[PDB]
Formats: sequence, structure tokens, C-alpha cells
Amino acid sequence: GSSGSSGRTHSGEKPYECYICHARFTQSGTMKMHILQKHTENVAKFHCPHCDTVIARKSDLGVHLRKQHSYSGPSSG
Ligand SMILES: [Zn+2]
Ligand SMILES: [Zn+2]
Repeated sequence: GSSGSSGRTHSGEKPYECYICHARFTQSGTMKMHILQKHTENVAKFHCPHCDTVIARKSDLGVHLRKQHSYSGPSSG
């Protein structure tokens, strides 16, 4: 008993993939944003689509995106 053979070819490289819909992604950011865009309710814990940080709930995310990051309308005031 001793065998071994490989054979897997598929156009398109993506070191990332959604564990919800199996949607491959070539960008770590795109994926994270996809899971929170398509699976915003189908997820308990929330992760920042930018840095590695835990977020209570979606609504909370915004706060972090505004505090830690800069996500707001360009208004003078
Ligand atoms: Zn997905
Ligand atoms: Zn962040």
C-alpha cells in the first residue's frame, strides 16, 4: 500500500475565500468586506475590513471606522 498523485488546475489565483458562499478573493480586504456586505446578518462577531480588530456588532463597526479610521463625509465643520 503506497500511492501518490496530484492534479489540480484552475485559472485564477486567490489566497482568500469566503467560508460562507465559497467566494474566492485575491484581496484580503475585498473578502472581509464581502462577508460583511453579503453576510452582515449571517455573522455573530464583526471584523474590521482594514485592520485585525474585533467589533461587537455592525452598528458598532462604524464607530471604529470613524474613530480608529477615517470614514465620514468631507464636510468643513
Ligand atoms: Zn460570501
Ligand atoms: Zn480597523
